[PDB]
Amino acid sequence: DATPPPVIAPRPEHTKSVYTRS
Amino acid sequence: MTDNSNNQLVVRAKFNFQQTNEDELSFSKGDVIHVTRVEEGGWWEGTLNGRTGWFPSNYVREVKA
Repeated sequence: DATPPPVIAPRPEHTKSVYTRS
Repeated sequence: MTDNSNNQLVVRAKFNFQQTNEDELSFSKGDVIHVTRVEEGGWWEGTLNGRTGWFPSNYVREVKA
C-alpha cells in the first residue's frame, strides 16, 4: 500500500466552500 | 431510474474522516458512499445512512465489487 502525500481534496478561495465548512 | 444509468459511481471510504455538523457527511474505513455529483477532481457529494453531505475525493477511492 502507498499513501498519497496530498491529503483531502483541494479547497481554493473560490468555486468551492459554501456557507463555511469544517 | 431515469438520471441514474450506465452504472452508478460507487466510492469507498479510505481513512477515518470526522464531520463537524449534519451538513457534512461522515465516513469511516469501510462505510460506502453513493455519489450524486461527481466533478472533475475536487469535492464530491453523496449519501449515507443517517449521514448526508459533501466529502473529499482524496480520502475516498472508487470502489467496485
